[PDB]
Amino acid sequence: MINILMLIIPILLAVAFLTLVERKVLGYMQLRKGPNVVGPYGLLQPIADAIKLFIKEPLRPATSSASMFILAPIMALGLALTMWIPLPMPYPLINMNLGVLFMLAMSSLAVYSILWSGWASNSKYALIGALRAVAQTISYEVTLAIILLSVLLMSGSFTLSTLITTQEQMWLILPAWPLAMMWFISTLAETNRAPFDLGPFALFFMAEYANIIMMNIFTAILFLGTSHNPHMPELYTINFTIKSLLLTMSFLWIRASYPRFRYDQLMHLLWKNFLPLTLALCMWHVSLPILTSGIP
Amino acid sequence: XXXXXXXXXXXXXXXXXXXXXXXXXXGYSMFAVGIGALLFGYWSMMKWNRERRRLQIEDFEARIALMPL
Repeated sequence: MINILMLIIPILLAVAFLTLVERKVLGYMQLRKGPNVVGPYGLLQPIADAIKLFIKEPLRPATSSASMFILAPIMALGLALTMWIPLPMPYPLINMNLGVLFMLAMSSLAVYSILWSGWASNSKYALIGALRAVAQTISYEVTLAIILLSVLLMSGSFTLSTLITTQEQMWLILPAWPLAMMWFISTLAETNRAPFDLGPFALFFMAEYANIIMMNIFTAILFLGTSHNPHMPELYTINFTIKSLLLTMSFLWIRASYPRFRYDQLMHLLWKNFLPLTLALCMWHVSLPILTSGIP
Repeated sequence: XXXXXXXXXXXXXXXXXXXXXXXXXXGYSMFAVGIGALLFGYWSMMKWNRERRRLQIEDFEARIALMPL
């Protein structure tokens, strides 16, 4: 068992090397030059941010309540890194008995990361804004469970390995046309700062940007696939990375192009408008395997 | 001779011109492609699930065939 370390260390580098992508690709959107002075094309800057924040930068806590504040980043980073384990890939590390149920569970527990940070500060000034940030994540998790089930009820069980095999000739974007549009918006609620925005503070960046890649990959399993090929692992590995990278560009697209939707009208897009739409499509997706034979 | 700043207008840069116009999408035509992709989506997907049934029955047949197991 050495492969676990081969899924944390290159992943922590992927969150680090995001700092290039998150302001150079975002840079050309805004007609500005991103990283250039630090490296040949700014490749030395992502690792330079780590030396700046981890070692030299000291701490000044508000109250430091015994166990908390030095426990919230462990829940933030821990839950973000454990999400990589059930991922199907070409081959998964320790494949669970049911796949997507583990995926929804560790994301619903990832709400605590922003909850314990609100309890860390003694002031009332911070906790009202902290609970508002919880409301952005907690509300969209209702619909996230519904849109997941509609894709599953079309084909395959909860296992993530079966979701690759069902996409043999055509993608799941075409049968789930309005549902694919939902996953572009619903994923951005989890601290992406595109439709709505709120030492150890630096550790939250390493956890929040990790979930951004996680939602990009998870959308490329439920809706993308193209080919499987069990005999050739070479063809799948390259083709999967390009599909995930194109979704990473769309995540940074919303951050630059579109203003914030307001907190009150975030509950008018969802609940008032999205929840009647998602359930109507869920009603449609119950009838689909009954109308025409479609059972795994 | 006196030399000062000279006046030039030429094209006048066009005073207030609309650039925003309807492109690609018309209205009713987008629904023909939109719902058309859905109907093509289900028909292609359900044929694969019928091909899955060929594998499904054959998979469970292996358990019935194996009695020394």
